[PDB]
Amino acid sequence: MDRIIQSPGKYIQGADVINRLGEYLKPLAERWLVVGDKFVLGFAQSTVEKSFKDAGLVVEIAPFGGECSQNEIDRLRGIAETAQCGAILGIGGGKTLDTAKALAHFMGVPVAIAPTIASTDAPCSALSVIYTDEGEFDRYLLLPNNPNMVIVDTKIVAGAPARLLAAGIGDALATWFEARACSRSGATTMAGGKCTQAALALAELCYNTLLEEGEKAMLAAEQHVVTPALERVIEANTYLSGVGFESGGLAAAHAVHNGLTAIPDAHHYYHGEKVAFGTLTQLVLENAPVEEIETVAALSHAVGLPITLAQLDIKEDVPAKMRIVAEAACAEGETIHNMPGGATPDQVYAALLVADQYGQRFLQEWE
Amino acid sequence: MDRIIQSPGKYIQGADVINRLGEYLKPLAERWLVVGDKFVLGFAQSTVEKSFKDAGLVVEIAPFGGECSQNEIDRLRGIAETAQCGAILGIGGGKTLDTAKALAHFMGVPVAIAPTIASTDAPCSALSVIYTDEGEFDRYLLLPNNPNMVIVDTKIVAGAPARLLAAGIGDALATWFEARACSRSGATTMAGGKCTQAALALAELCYNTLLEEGEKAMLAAEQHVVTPALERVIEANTYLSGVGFESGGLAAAHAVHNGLTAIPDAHHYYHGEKVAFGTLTQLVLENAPVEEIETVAALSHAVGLPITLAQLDIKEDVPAKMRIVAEAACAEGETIHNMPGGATPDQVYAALLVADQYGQRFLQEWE
Amino acid sequence: MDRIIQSPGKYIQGADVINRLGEYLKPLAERWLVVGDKFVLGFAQSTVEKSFKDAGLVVEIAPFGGECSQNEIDRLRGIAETAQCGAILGIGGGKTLDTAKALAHFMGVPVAIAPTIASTDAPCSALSVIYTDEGEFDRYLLLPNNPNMVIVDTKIVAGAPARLLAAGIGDALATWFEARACSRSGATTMAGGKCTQAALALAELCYNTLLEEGEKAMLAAEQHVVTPALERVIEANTYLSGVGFESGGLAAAHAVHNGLTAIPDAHHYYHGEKVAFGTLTQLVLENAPVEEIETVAALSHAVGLPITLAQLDIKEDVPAKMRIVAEAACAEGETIHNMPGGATPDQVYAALLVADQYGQRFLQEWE
Amino acid sequence: MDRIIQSPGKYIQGADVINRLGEYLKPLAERWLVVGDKFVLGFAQSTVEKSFKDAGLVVEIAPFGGECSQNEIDRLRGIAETAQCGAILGIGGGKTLDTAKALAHFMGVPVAIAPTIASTDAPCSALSVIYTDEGEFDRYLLLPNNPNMVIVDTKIVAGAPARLLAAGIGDALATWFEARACSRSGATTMAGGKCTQAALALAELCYNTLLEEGEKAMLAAEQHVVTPALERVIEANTYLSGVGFESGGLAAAHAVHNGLTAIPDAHHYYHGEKVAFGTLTQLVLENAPVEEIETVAALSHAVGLPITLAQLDIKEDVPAKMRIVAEAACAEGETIHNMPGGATPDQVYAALLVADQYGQRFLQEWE
Ligand SMILES: NC(=O)c1ccc[n+]([C@@H]2O[C@H](COP(=O)([O-])OP(=O)(O)OC[C@H]3O[C@@H](n4cnc5c(N)ncnc54)[C@H](O)[C@@H]3O)[C@@H](O)[C@H]2O)c1
Ligand SMILES: NC(=O)c1ccc[n+]([C@@H]2O[C@H](COP(=O)([O-])OP(=O)(O)OC[C@H]3O[C@@H](n4cnc5c(N)ncnc54)[C@H](O)[C@@H]3O)[C@@H](O)[C@H]2O)c1
Ligand SMILES: NC(=O)c1ccc[n+]([C@@H]2O[C@H](COP(=O)([O-])OP(=O)(O)OC[C@H]3O[C@@H](n4cnc5c(N)ncnc54)[C@H](O)[C@@H]3O)[C@@H](O)[C@H]2O)c1
Ligand SMILES: NC(=O)c1ccc[n+]([C@@H]2O[C@H](COP(=O)([O-])OP(=O)(O)OC[C@H]3O[C@@H](n4cnc5c(N)ncnc54)[C@H](O)[C@@H]3O)[C@@H](O)[C@H]2O)c1
Ligand SMILES: [Zn+2]
Ligand SMILES: [Zn+2]
Ligand SMILES: [Zn+2]
Ligand SMILES: [Zn+2]
Repeated sequence: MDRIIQSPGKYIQGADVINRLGEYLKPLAERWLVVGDKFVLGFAQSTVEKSFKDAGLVVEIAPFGGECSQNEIDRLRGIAETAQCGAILGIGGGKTLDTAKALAHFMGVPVAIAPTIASTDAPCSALSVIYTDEGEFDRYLLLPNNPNMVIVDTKIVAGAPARLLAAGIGDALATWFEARACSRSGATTMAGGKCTQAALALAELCYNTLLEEGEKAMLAAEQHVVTPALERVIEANTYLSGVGFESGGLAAAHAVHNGLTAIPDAHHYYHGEKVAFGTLTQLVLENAPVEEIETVAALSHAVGLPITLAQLDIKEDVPAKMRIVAEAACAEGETIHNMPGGATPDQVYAALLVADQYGQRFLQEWE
Repeated sequence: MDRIIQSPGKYIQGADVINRLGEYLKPLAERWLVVGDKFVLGFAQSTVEKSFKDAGLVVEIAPFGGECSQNEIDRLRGIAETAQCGAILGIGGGKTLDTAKALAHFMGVPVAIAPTIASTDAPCSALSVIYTDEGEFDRYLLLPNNPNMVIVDTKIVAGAPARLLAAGIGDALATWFEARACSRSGATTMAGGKCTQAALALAELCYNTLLEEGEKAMLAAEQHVVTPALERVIEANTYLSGVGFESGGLAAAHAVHNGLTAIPDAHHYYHGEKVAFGTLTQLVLENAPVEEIETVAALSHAVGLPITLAQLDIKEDVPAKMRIVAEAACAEGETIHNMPGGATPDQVYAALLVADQYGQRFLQEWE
Repeated sequence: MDRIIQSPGKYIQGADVINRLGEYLKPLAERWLVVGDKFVLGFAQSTVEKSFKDAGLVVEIAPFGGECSQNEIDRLRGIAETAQCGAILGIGGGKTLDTAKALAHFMGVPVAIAPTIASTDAPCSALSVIYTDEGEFDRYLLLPNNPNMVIVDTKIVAGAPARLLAAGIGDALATWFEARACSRSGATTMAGGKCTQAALALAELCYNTLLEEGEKAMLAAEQHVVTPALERVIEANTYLSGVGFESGGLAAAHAVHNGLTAIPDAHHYYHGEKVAFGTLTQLVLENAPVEEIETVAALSHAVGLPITLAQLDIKEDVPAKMRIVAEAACAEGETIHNMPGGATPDQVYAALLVADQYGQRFLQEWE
Repeated sequence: MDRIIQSPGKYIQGADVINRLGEYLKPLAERWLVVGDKFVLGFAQSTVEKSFKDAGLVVEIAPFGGECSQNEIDRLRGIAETAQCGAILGIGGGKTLDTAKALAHFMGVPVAIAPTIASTDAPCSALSVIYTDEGEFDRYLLLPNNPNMVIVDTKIVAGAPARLLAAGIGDALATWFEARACSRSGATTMAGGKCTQAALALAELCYNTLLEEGEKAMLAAEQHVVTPALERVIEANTYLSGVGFESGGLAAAHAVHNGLTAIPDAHHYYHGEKVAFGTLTQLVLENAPVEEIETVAALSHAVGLPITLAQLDIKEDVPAKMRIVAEAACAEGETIHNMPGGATPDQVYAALLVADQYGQRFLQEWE
């Protein structure tokens, strides 16, 4: 059928670009409401306000509650009405960004996205994941537009905890294997149709950038400084992974991620950290060669991602819990049905236990 | 400074996609003005309407004058003000598309771009080339946004003259070499920043797609049928070349194309046909390896593109005419100054003669 | 679902093996009915008998009508009921072999299959193609068992017309590409399940054997002598192609062969000769790489197979005739729907014209 | 001379295929006698009975004594006479399967084979190894037919002890080296003639599957779950190794296995475990390169097969015992005389001691 690729209108990435934030956003609107992560506003609220004033823009700043829920969106909807703003700017982690994306949709206004961490591939997608206020998944809000603008300050990302970059590496590492599985299967992407070559090249470029730059970027992240290797991983975690998954496709790795969230032991781990184990589960599922699986496990271990179930705090009742993961991952409408030939709950259970076994062997041969 | 990539919000490509125009174009507006090429409007008007009505959309069709001129925009600006429309749809060639992009800019509405040929990389770009009502260059209108939607019907493109697909191959064949020259020089792109890895990967994917699919697609273009090879070249000619030139940068190949427009002998050749010789000029200017020039010259000849000055109808007063081309190619603000180490008119003049000699040698050794 | 491979119980191949027929065929039965091609029976009847008698077996020989038709089976069903035989032996071509397989099915006895030509992959398969007594297709009789024994005399095959060995090369050349397309799609084979690794390895060994031995075997076929190269192609044409198509699956190449049978222009061409062009059609349909198409086209031409529509006597009303071929190739239940992503009549029609254009280009550049 | 390949009529392999056992066996006969391994019947007798009843079949189940002896066969012959059965189904290990194969031969009925472990290459062969009731080798019973049907439930195999899969890996690992030695020597296979390409491709495919999937399948086997890697090794241990050895050939590895059985220290080790050391003995005998021997020793060690004599409980009187092994392996009619140039008892003794020495060095450089 039709082949579709979606993208944000403009993707900007640079060191200290938060100073130029006002100059970049002025073409979109004059009056702005900023949804900002509390931790980021703690050190950056004055810098953000200066950026808008120096470009002649009017800004109101609303600190973010911490969860992308309908109540938090509805609360900000009223603040936006009173503000009489022409656009929304989200600045913070993926939860802040999805909230600003949903806010601008209900308000009928353009949205700019400013990720302060490269932790997921949320910034560029035309999707908001809605939760309950208790942190349980509620619903997917599919958006008609990608963000108008995505502006990434590589310096601010560098100042964040290095664990949050490794989480982004875990999310982006799955992009190539899941898009490749969808193209082998003829699956429909979230963009609406079949894969293009552009998305598949961006997805594979994501994988090879992480293989080549992942460890060098973690060194810079731990030192909280910007190197070219960090710039490249930030692009791979954001633009490459985002276009790669939305127009390339999702498969078993993220379906397994959803099933791992259902286990309370691993619920509070980061998004990409649970995805990182789903990738190793998929590699068993599709019987990737030994060198491929070792390469993914080595990079995941090198940057500090979980490669065993125990590293997700799953240490007791493992079979009964992996049964719960496998059933949730194979639910109706889940992306595991994009795998070539499909996957039954028995097959996913088998892959979960064997992927865990492989990670256990990797850690032993390491120490 | 900052690295930037731009893109249309949505690129859609498929056979008989004109039937699904209204369903795709619905989330943008309900009232639509169509700027249409007269030849194209003559064979699809019934199809365009039925798709808009069956989707429940108001449509008003306005034949396109044939040239991209302010007078032509102003005429259509009047019909749009009377039409009271919410968005603009351009259906035709690069002239109809640049016109519709400019009309939607001055009207302040979204724009949909439906190319009926893959002849240039105009569809996706955020710029419109304006001309006098006679056909002589006027001004660049650098736009703030890429089109919201680009919708390419591969069956309609297949029915177009095969010469026009070769013209798009000639335009897209420059994408990689100009963007690669810009990253070797650290030049700024039309997006306003340095090259991203995404742009350079899409530009190289363009080059390799033309090498792998170009001759197979010409076979389908001459039969006026659609194959997966023709599908891929259409994508390379439209999305990959469009993002790759705008976000990767231009260099000597297009500066030489502009200089050839100053020679009245080459007026009756399409845009990509002149760019094709400019690419060979650039390959001499940067002293590309013999195997690189032979491969570009071979593909250009294999699809019908000019590889000599005579194939552009330049047979008399070649030195005097090439002096003119070099002077105009080296004008202040031209993209030839993005070459590593720059380029003087004497160096361009030298490359122009030498590349013509190479094309002559190549054609001789082919028979 | 389950992975399945089928095979004849015993495949025997050797020079002058007709002399050892009785000793091989003894453990199956003591009373034997022979369904024999009239031309073949005319030069081996004395040899067939002497081998049966010297092994101590009863034999009764029944000339074959020439077409695989229920009337022809029913006539031989009567002779078998009178013969009071314990097994059936078919000695001849694909028509004599499919007839003997059907006769042994309705009689409920084992069947031995002695191909006197390597022209198709019929000998080993568990199916018989039935026709009307005129020569027009009737029904597929899908059999519960492969033949108990396939015995190929390489010296007899060598004495056959060299055109008929090339025909078998054309049939066997499709085995790899159709089975590979089926595993890429996860389609079910005629064995009733998914592909085994054994079937895919035998199908690929078929392709590589034809590439490595095909032209050497034609030299021996035109001299009507036996070499190890001719020995290998006979095995590739009979066992490898037989197991590889039945247990690996069919795709567009054979669906196109069936569509060509609907064109009376190509009636006077053998089975493998039509399949040869169907393989090139499939290679265009799946957009195989240029080197893959050139290698298949080169081998097909090097042994005398059709690579253009004109070489199948299709020279007038080519578009109208190709519309018919595509419609029949896309009929409900045809194997073209095993292609990855399926195939519409418009896509098949496009591949049919484009592959004809490629064959024309290939023949031009060969002189 | 003649080139022959034998095969079972149908080979089926799938997870939980024991439910569909009745549906698959119905075409063969209505009344069935099942020879079943006691351990398997302990957990599966009700599932087997359900499978036959759901397909409308009549079944009697006879638990298996544990040894393939003439007394056990004769006992089951009487049970079959009383049952008035049309076919025999063997379900269990290789000893159960050979017993059902011999039973169906003396009864003159079709046989289906259902291996519950992938421990040897017995299931597909047309051979039953007869023993005395004390477990000593009695005689080879060469059969005129391969099994009509082989049905492998990959789930049941997975539930078995992982040591029994590694035993099958040891048996199958020898297949390529022994068939390759027979083709280099022009030896006659058990099929009756010289090697075909099909058998040699299946034999080499066996080797490369174990090299690529052996360790990944042991992980799944230890977890008692089914992965694609386990499915592939099960096929390699069963169909690939069986056709590979019966139509490819046997050599020194299995002759050494027979000699190792004569030592009471190693008599009770599994069949493939003794074969595994015979392979390392053959590699010394034919002077395989260092990388080849290290690759075989590494895989054998990784899955838990013996690579030293001590790992077969041969720790005292080694020279006097290796003398007994070498003499038995070179007995008249043994397969070691298929080695290129043959092997004398002195040569085999030398290879036994050096292979043991090599394994001792491998284990030291490992710890
Ligand atoms: N819509 C999509 O396509 C998509 C894709 C992936 C994930 N998501 C969503 O993204 C969310 C996860 O995002 P996340 O993992 O970034 O979580 P998050 O938004 O909660 O941020 C993680 C933590 O990092 C902290 N942080 C942010 N910026 C910082 C900085 N500069 N310095 C220090 N600390 C900083 C925040 O305070 C927060 O506690 C989930 O809701 C998930 O569903 C959406
Ligand atoms: N803005 C940019 O980035 C950019 C880039 C490249 C070129 N351009 C501009 O694009 C223009 C070149 O456009 P062009 O070369 O496509 O010429 P064009 O727009 O004049 O089209 C060429 C011809 O093709 C015909 N045609 C179109 N669709 C057809 C179909 N389906 N069947 C048959 N005929 C069909 C048209 O009627 C026209 O006569 C120039 O103005 C150039 O400056 C702009
Ligand atoms: N069942 C299957 O899987 C399968 C597969 C492919 C084809 N088929 C069927 O097989 C048939 C095609 O058979 P074919 O192409 O072999 O044609 P054919 O059986 O008519 O044989 C072709 C000619 O070769 C002659 N011939 C045979 N042996 C000879 C010898 N030693 N010397 C000289 N001449 C000899 C025969 O007399 C005959 O005239 C078709 O009915 C087709 O449908 C079936
Ligand atoms: N005929 C041939 O071509 C050929 C080839 C190789 C070996 N063989 C013969 O095969 C025999 C060896 O077979 P084997 O090694 O399988 O021995 P086996 O048949 O005794 O089975 C091994 C053990 O595995 C157990 N077992 C079987 N299925 C099980 C399951 N699902 N779960 C748990 N335990 C299970 C059995 O109870 C048994 O104790 C020997 O007699 C050898 O001569 C014959
Ligand atoms: Zn994710
Ligand atoms: Zn251009
Ligand atoms: Zn065929
Ligand atoms: Zn064995």
